[PDB]
Amino acid sequence: MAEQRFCVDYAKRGTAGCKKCKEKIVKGVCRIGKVVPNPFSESGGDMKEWYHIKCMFEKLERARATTKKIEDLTELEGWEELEDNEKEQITQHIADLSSKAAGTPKKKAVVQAKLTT
Ligand SMILES: [Zn+2]
Repeated sequence: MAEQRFCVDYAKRGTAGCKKCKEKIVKGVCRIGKVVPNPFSESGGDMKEWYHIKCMFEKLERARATTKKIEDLTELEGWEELEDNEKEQITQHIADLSSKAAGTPKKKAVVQAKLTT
């Protein structure tokens, strides 16, 4: 019994504490909604939560490899509403989280840049 539903939506109004981090989702942040059935209450059948772009993608890097979630940039209900510019930012996360395509094997890479305008 493995049923998992994921959706893509953008923040519209109000702030919500994202899961897996000490932050909140405010207008201007894109979040994915995961609808899973919880075997505990009868009224609360399936619940959905919003995540950040690094929190949801960071969980995949730590989650087990045998199971994969969210493949490519066209396997979720919501990316169509997003815009081409915003879609490019989401594709970069999967390319950095997956990497290794032809000749670029890299592991554990972090950079700290500070620019002011
Ligand atoms: Zn977060």
